[PDB]
Amino acid sequence: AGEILIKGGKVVNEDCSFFSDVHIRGGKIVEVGPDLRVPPGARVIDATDRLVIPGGIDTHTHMELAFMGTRAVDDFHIGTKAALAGGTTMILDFVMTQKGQSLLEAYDLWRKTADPKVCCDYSLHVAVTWWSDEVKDEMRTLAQERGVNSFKMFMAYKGLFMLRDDELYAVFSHCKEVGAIAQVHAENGDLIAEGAKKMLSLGITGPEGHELCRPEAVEAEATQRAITIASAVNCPLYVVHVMSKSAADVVSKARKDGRVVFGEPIAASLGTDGTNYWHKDWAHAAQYVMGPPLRPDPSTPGYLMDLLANDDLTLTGTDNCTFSRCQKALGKDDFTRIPNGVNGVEDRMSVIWEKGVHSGKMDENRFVAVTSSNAAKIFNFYPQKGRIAKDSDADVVIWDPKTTRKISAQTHHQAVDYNIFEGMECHGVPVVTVSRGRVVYEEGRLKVSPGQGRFIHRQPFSEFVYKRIRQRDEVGKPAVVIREP
Amino acid sequence: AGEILIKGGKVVNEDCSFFSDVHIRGGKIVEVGPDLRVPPGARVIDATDRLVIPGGIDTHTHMELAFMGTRAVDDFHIGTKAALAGGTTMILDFVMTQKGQSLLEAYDLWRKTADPKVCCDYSLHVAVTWWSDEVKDEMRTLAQERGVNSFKMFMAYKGLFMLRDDELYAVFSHCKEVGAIAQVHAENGDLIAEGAKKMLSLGITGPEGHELCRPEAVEAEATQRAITIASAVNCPLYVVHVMSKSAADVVSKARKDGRVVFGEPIAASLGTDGTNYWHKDWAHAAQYVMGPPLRPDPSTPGYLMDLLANDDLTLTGTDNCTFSRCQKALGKDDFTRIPNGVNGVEDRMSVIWEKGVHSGKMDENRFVAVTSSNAAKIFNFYPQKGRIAKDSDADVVIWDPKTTRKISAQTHHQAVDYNIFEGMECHGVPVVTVSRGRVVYEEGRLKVSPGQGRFIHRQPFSEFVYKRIRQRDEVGKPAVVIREP
Amino acid sequence: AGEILIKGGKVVNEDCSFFSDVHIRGGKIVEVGPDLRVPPGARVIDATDRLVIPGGIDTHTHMELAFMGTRAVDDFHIGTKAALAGGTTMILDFVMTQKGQSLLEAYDLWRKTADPKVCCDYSLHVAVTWWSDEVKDEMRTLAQERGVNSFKMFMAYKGLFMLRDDELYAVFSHCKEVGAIAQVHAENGDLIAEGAKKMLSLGITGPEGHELCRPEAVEAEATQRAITIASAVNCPLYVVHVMSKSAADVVSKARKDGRVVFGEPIAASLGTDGTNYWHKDWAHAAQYVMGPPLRPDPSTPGYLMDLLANDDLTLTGTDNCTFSRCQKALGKDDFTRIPNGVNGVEDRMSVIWEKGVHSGKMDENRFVAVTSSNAAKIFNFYPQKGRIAKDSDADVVIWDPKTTRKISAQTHHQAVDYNIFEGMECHGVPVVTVSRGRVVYEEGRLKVSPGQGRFIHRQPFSEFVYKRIRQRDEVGKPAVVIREP
Amino acid sequence: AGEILIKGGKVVNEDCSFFSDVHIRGGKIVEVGPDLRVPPGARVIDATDRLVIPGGIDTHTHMELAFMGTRAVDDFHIGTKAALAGGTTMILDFVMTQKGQSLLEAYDLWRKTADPKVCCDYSLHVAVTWWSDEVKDEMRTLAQERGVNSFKMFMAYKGLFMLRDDELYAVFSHCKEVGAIAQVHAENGDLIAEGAKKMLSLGITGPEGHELCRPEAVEAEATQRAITIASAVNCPLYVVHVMSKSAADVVSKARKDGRVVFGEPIAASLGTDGTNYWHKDWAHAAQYVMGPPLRPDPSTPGYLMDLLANDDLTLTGTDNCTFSRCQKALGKDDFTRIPNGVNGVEDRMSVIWEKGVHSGKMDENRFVAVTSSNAAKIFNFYPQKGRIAKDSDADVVIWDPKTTRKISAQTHHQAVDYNIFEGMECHGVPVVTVSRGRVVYEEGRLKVSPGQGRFIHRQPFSEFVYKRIRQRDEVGKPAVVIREP
Ligand SMILES: [Zn+2]
Ligand SMILES: [Zn+2]
Ligand SMILES: [Zn+2]
Ligand SMILES: [Zn+2]
Ligand SMILES: [Zn+2]
Ligand SMILES: [Zn+2]
Ligand SMILES: [Zn+2]
Ligand SMILES: [Zn+2]
Repeated sequence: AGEILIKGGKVVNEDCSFFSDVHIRGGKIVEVGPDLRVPPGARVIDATDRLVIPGGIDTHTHMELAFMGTRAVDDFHIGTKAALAGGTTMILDFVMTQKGQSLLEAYDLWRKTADPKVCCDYSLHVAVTWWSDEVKDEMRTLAQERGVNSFKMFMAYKGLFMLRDDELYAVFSHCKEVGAIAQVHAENGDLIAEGAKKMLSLGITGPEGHELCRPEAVEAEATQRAITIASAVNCPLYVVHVMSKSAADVVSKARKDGRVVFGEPIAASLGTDGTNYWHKDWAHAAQYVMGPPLRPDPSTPGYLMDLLANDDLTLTGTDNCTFSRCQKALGKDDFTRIPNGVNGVEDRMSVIWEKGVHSGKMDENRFVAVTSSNAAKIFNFYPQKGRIAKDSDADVVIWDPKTTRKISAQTHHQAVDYNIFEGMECHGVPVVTVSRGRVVYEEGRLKVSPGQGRFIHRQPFSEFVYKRIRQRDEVGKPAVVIREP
Repeated sequence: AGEILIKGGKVVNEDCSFFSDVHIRGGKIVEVGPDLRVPPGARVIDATDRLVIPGGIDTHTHMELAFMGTRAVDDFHIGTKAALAGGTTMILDFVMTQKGQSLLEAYDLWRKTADPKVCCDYSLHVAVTWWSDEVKDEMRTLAQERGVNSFKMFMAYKGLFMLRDDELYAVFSHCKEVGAIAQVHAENGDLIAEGAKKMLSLGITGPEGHELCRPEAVEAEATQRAITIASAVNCPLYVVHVMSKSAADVVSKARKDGRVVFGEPIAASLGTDGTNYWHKDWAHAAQYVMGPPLRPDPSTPGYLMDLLANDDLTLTGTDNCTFSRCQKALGKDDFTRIPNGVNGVEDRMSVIWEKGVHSGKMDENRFVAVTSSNAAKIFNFYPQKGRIAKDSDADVVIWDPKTTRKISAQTHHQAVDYNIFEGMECHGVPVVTVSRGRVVYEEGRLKVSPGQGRFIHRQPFSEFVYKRIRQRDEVGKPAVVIREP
Repeated sequence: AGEILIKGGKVVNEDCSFFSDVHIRGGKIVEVGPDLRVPPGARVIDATDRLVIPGGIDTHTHMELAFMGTRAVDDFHIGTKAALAGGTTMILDFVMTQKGQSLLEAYDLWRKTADPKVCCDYSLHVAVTWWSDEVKDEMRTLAQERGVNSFKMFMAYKGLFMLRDDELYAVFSHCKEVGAIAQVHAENGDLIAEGAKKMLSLGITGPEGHELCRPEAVEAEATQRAITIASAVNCPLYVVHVMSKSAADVVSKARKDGRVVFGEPIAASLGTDGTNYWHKDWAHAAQYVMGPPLRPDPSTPGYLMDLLANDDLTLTGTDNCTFSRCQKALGKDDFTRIPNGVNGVEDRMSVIWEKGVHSGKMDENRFVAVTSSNAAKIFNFYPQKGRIAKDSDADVVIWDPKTTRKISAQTHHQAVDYNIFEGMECHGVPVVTVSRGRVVYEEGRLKVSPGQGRFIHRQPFSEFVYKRIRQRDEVGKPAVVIREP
Repeated sequence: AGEILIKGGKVVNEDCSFFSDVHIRGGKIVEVGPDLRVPPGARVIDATDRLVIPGGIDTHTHMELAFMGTRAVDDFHIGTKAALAGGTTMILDFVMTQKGQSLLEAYDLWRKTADPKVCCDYSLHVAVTWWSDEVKDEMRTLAQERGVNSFKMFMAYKGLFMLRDDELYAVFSHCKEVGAIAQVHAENGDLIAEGAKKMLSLGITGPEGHELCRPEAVEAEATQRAITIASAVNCPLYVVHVMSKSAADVVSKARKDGRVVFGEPIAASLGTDGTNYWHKDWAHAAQYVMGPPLRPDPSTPGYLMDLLANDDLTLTGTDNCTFSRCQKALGKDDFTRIPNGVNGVEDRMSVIWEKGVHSGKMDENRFVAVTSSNAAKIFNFYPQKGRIAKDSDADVVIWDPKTTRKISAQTHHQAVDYNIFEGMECHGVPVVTVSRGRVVYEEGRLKVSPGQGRFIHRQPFSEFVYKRIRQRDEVGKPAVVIREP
């Protein structure tokens, strides 16, 4: 078995908080209630003065992705260990299928690479980077048989991943047909391409060139465009890594307007800003380069946190895609060659608690919502995860909201040799992490093996996502006016 | 006992829906799960093809209020029966304390009148219609000992209930001190007073004069003003009967801005509009007169439903305050003498389901949120009510979302002899109502006695309301700059 | 000569109004002042009780355009006569160059067709419907030698006129280089194409299908996209025929944000709405079909007038492109074959005065601004036109704001056999029209010959348009951060 | 006479710019045109490479006001000299009538003090700081006989100037009756009073306490409230010293909504921000104290400039009300005793040109609009001032837009011994100032005598202000529905 009894703490779910013990057996929470009995042999974790919360679910990772030709240094093994140490018990990673390549083969390739290495549970989104009868069939197979209800499309990366409006329309339509959610990288790829070419010709080769060639308008525009196409075919839409105030306002307006869309800010865009691209030290500046870029407006992260609190934005990931200082350096003479991506998987939970809860922007319950419950709802395994209740998976974190910890590349568990949150003092510390009913992290120490985590197979037509979509198919059909010829 | 087993239906809570039976014993839900056993003697309600939902909680009623000198015809007895027949299992009624009168005496007077008559559970808000050391003391007593954490203040009704900005400030401050929520009637009382006087001098004595003398700008202005004062003292605010698009946009903006404020649209403003004040038939027009008025912009109710779906607005009441056709007629020659108030207590649930869920604006779960769960959170008895789960009160409705019913004063259970929703065909029918663990309504028939309902005593410092408030008291203190003299 | 003295009236310019006579000689206003002398032989027009205003300038016409294969019935001859009778003294018509066809040849072809026929002054925009070194050269020639500083690009009409984002970028850049303004037809051509295909498959072949396949979101999206691309290259942008509230709000927001963009609502979208597409009578419905379509939201025209008054929108045209009832009928079985376009050239001035000035939305001076002065500023001949002052062209209208006239296809001077403003009673009547210093219209009668009007040759780099653009090229250059390697 | 010929420069009016000489005789511009003849004895000012512009009109000054009991150090004599040296040729100063004091006596008192001292033209607004039959009569006398069409009301300064909503309503109504414009100090006086009391009790006595006790929400709220009351009585409204983004957004929204309201940002709020209140040096911080306060959001001045460019805000003043470092010091121990007010009269023109025109936010023509033309329109003497044209007053400035000057209390002409724009380098220098047809400022030297300026007597019912108001009285009357009893 391994039986665990978490005693003395306060359970925090999305809807409310209450004092209770949590009894874990065989991978599951089998009971929640006051003063539970300790069965002989069960380990007691003492949660007196702690919050007992669902482990974090990182909706957005790229572990060991080969990109910009090189591969991210946090791999499935180290990345998941780092997640665990930061209070995160599941990651959802993106299968980056290449143009013309089979989606199934790319899927197979990701499972073979991750299955023997994950230390926590995980699941996969699949990128749709080209279109054809074959892609259409493979998307159906993926949604019905391979446990994947999320497909990722790119409006940027011209020549590489980009799809045009007419292909987005076709792809979005077929997502709706197989009951998947459509995820979008929302930047105008034509403007990025022209922007970068122009920055280079002006001799602006540094990281400030990366942000200047694709300011937030270029994100906001594609965000609106994606919502418009999706709304036209009644397909549910998910906007990954919202980085800017204007793009977040597009999503906030579309939702007030009843559009079925979700916005996902990330740790990076909630915890720091793009003024770093202007840093005198090239290496420092290049640490922050990712697409879309962090924004030079200092009010951005606080504004994004306010919208996250208010549910204009709904859940969080990290877009963790790390490259060491010596890999970033591939672009020392040309910012278009800096491999894009920052850290976050480990620090997301503390970063959000410090910037969101300690600051008085959201309460502990909205915190649980935006770090696990909503991910589980949208990707279709709630309340299996994202909730502390009988029958749920025992992915649980004992959380100390009153103590602080400073984030540093010197004490973090990620492979990358720097940290975009370097120096930040955060209230909220994961003191014990439980994953699949086992104590994988306690007293600063990890105790877990590569392969201990499991792939989570999901069904299509997530209810949280589809109930309005289906009712609209029923009563929102356009009608003819009846006329003599 | 009276044991009941609700079998075969689909439970709908705020967060998700799932197939399960519900076992009720002695006033409580004692078990929720698949295929429960029928203990000998328990009555089985067959919920096959039905939704099993928390009974509705009407946040806003005025049963048998003596006003405009006369009294509303739906009293505590008939009003609660009508609630039950419409799927609503609790009402929160307002103690309308007069100027200079003790709040405790008015409280006592309301309990004595309602206790022997309610057929469903209820609770009370208390209006603070004047200010002084005595009112200050009585508010504390009410919050700590009389089960009341909501106080109602008026920006309209000059000479009668109105408080000025400096008194709102003092009152709002003391609400925060005793852990109450501040509710506001948000209209500019000076503009109403001048507006009405002007409409009369122009010979516009009909109901169109009532709306024209206080168009929605006059509501939006006071709504902003109330949020500003409340935000200044860090007091949580609740805006009752939001009737207009502009006033709802004020609340939507304040919340995106992190203000602690809740907006409460009502059945009336979600189900019909103010074009009715322009009806040729005087009696018809006067049916709709209430303050603030319904709006002549036909897009209003749909817009309010969109904001309710998106959580710019958060919960619903009815402001049920009814006067028969012959009482309305007191103002046949002068609209200022029409006793203000419309129906809704009975029809709220069906009205919202038809306009909100059937239309594809919100799903069944957000429906539960906005008809019971949020009321229970804000007024501080969740999940005791507002949720189908073990240990919760057995206030449950078996709901048929596929069948329609037409609303008519000929078939409704309210005392009033007309209905502002006359003729409306609504999907969503309450087929069985259970209150306090007893079947009080089934097959169109009510089975309940005056006095069967209970007053619900609440504690102050509702967590849903106060957790952000208290964290802001801790880290939002303004700080001095340290200076040589 | 032909000398004219306009005596006794009140001159209305964009900035103010004042009593004065206007002395016209040889095509020009040669004096403006109180009580001028009548030189022997000069004709006196008595303007007592009238406004004396600059003649209207219609920024947007398609006289006798061969399209959807057929040609509009108002040709240069009749269209300009109709303009004159409605108080409009200049039109700007679009050279609809076909894909792969020389822009110069299309220009030549338009001048040859219009020069011998116009009864009032005119000028031309040229559509850029494809891209290449040749188009690039011809645009320069057009701007420097052929009197054209406005180029028109299409985001709709896939396969026919449409340009993609990367071509818009290149085209917009070169517009800025030759000092032209970029005009855009802002609708997403991919969504229109898919929308229409879908409406047809659903058997919705009527005009309601035309609007439903491209609702206002599809306009708003392309409008934002165009502003974003234009802003990226610092190119001034002009959005033709704004038809919807949401697309007008995009332009209003971009301008508050300092973007150099102008929005042009038209008579149609200021004077009627798209509820007409739902008319039982097919012929009636099809009268209103144009791209983008009129909108079924009845508050649209009033809202557009409010933004026009407030300068969120800046000037007006008509998009006059008329087809007789028997030509519309080409699409009786399929709305995609209804030749697109409505009337307006003649009625624009009265329509705007009734809906804008009589209604109290704008004053007579803003009226002059939005019917002539702004057109002259943007297209680069102010104050040569658009102002009543010494040395300006004598294109003048004597305007009666107090009398009304009803618009009817029975009394209008347009070739088309119906009128989208049929029945409208408008305050504001053009009693005398003067064009090029000659009385071409008086007492309901026209007195003018085809060819009497002149092509107006303009220079590039309009100051109204370019002064901010050029200052931004000077101080808005992105700068490198100076770094050790 | 004194004849002057300004030769060789470029005339910049509100609508366009063009090369011409300007011939001045006897106080008036008597001719504008190319290459004018120099009559024997006329002085030639060589304006080669310069802009020739209408002199600035400062809509908002308090010269030598006795306040907070002490009097401002820039008096009518020095203040107007300083204006002249900064390119400003007229000021409009406020008669600060005390509570219970006759408005006529206060008017008389201001004219007697200013008439013998002004060096440039001026006019007066009159504050209405109490209400009664007498105030009502005196307002009529002022508007019809004393040349004053602007009355100033206070929503702040409780106990001192403040009027409540019902008095604002009555006052605003009577302004509309006498054809005046209503000006408002828009802050909630109750919140200020409570805010200050609270800051003091918390030991925050420094200038940061002044801003913290009345953050921008408190301005935005009163701004909305004033617009709402004014709109209710159809009275035109003018919001003085808009200091914040949120209050400017209230005015921007009300105007898009067709409300007759004008917003007036000032030099202070366009040129610096409230972060200065947090300065370690007490004397420095207190320099910036005025009501409402400058805002600690650094994006404020740029945002206000963007709205000024876009005409969400329409014209500028300075609220010049200066107190020397040793007078400010009256509040060294309590910020409520710092005499409120900053400098600006002299620097407004250069500040706006640097921040507005050089930055590429507005062009030179919009600059003229917002520094003179709009003031003249609203207060009812355009084009007598605010325009370079025949018959206009010769108040003219020769402006060098390419040269910069640094602003410093060491080189400024104001009496006050510091400058809130200290150190700012501004493009745009007034090289020659002409007032009433005389060269009063050239080569850094002033040549003018106290009393040389004249009071400008205005008429009521300014057309720019009233034409929409009057049309709305005609067609916006509310109508009765016709009904059998
Ligand atoms: Zn991405
Ligand atoms: Zn990513
Ligand atoms: Zn009320
Ligand atoms: Zn009420
Ligand atoms: Zn077009
Ligand atoms: Zn067109
Ligand atoms: Zn003031
Ligand atoms: Zn002032």
